[PDB]
Amino acid sequence: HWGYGKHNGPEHWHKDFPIAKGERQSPVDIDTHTAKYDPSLKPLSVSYDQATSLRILNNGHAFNVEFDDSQDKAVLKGGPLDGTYRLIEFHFHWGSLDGQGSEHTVDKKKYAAELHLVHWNTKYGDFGKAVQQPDGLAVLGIFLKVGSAKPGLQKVVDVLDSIKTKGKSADFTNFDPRGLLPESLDYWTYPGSLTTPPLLECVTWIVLKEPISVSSEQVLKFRKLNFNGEGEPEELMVDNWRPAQPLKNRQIKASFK
Ligand SMILES: [Zn+2]
Repeated sequence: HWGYGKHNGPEHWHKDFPIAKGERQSPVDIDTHTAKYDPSLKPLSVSYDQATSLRILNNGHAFNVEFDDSQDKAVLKGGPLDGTYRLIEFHFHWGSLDGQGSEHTVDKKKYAAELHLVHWNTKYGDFGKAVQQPDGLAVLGIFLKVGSAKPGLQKVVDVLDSIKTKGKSADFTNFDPRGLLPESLDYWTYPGSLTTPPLLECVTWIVLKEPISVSSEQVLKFRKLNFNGEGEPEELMVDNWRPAQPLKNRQIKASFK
């Protein structure tokens, strides 16, 4: 199976997933000086007012907080998007040290972690159909730097003990994702892919310029999770991020100058 180790890490994925060498792969390095300001880009519209979280799960690669996507409760619209995209889950990628962890980089700068809020285009009916379309998913990427604690993240940090190993899940209701958003919604956008297998090129990436800060104690907790399942040798879940891929024939656009 794929993973982030020396023998099953990112450099080996292409063997089982040839598209890993595709023309629209993520993540990428965002060069702030060659990104183009596009004044035709509308402001992002995030409506997480009626969001319904359901469960938190350790999937052996990261931990996901899942949401009820049976209706338009938590949606993303505007920006470079067409149509309504429903939030289905969010997860993180982090490092073993504070100087690495994000997947995207800005001018080669790596952050301590990166949060992905995954949404699917409602015109496709369900998530499974949406991942097969070029405009099927919209992922909001938010960088995390170490500094002051993020109040809204604590609820997530406290439940991690309960889902230490692969396959464990816990009830996680009434969690409000608005507490994880930075103050500004300025962003960069480019067409890309999922960053984990199957690595489908079905994503419109919306990466926020402004990072949120979390404390070292909060990030420390992430590093205590396990890739392994209960009863197997312990492998700490750290460095679950894919390196930047070549931009190729793509232009990164900015919603700000
Ligand atoms: Zn991700």
